[PDB]
Amino acid sequence: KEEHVIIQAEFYLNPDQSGEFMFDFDGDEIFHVDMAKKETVWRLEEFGRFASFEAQGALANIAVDKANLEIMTKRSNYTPITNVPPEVTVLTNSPVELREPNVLICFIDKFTPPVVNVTWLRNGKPVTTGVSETVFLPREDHLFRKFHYLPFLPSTEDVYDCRVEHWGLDEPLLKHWEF
Amino acid sequence: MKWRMATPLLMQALPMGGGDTRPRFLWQLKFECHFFNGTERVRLLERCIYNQEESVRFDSDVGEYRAVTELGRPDAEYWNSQKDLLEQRRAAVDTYCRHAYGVGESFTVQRRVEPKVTVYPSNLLVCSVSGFYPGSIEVRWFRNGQEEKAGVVSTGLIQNGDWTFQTLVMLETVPRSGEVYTCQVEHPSVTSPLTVEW
Repeated sequence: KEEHVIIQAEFYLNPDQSGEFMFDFDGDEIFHVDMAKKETVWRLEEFGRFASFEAQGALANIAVDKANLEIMTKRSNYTPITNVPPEVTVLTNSPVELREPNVLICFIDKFTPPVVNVTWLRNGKPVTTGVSETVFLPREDHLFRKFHYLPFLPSTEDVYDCRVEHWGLDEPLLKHWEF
Repeated sequence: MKWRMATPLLMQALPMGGGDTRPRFLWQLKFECHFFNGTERVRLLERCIYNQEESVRFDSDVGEYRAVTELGRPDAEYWNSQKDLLEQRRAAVDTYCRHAYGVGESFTVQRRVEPKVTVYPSNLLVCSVSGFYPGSIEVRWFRNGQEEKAGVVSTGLIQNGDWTFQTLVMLETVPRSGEVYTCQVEHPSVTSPLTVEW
């Protein structure tokens, strides 16, 4: 009987020249490597007390990944990836109660390639305050997952929108949430 | 302390010896460490994926590279010929998977966070179970020691992405005075079932 699965997931994408490196434990991100600053970023900072990782190793791996991608691209006679549009769900971390701090979750699922532009709107207004996001999480069907977060103060007057853009989408997806 | 990383293999740059709507080309690489009954049996899968479609894989059960699609033929044959990088991957179940388990086990396998339970009316009675880990959980409704398997609807398990889970289980009933409702939750993070009554 299987109990746990640890997955090291890397990828490279042309012509975007984007790539990531992360470890997955039962669907949760353990950590990822910040390629630009070359530092290990643990999902929970508490994780860094118990373990360490040489961030440099990720960059070398990704370089081997690009190398093999160039060969695979030419071998496949430049066959491009088939776009798969994302499934979008908006949820809260906890049940919403008035004037008590909560967090909006924008869940992006079942999509490829791993490129998405996500914007948070409140009452028509673009917001950047306190926003955060995970890396592109792996799936067994080799599609991708991604989480977007927006801390917020529950109100009867305010209305929110999560807008997601993807090449696999006919038109951008706006998902609604209200009290 | 140091967490260990597996390194992918370079494809042959010489197949025959010496001699924005733009299309996207994607290459994915996965080292999957599957653990059965703790660390008794450990399986390693190296998966090579081009445009969401796996082309070649190494299975510790197989002990060598196997092509998954026609695109994967050259990689399997080339890598299998290197008969001491194949030896290196066979013992990766120990050097990589099992190693990462021992390091990881403290804050992953043994990670336990007690669920927060709240019960409130909405014609409906909602039992909210949030902030718990791991995901395996069972939530049941009690009507003063009697339970109904009718009119019960659950959202199922929701992964918040921050190593916490939540779920909502609602009971269809218009709460009259006098009756007593009880939501009971069982989870590995607790040593005795959580009760919240209404």
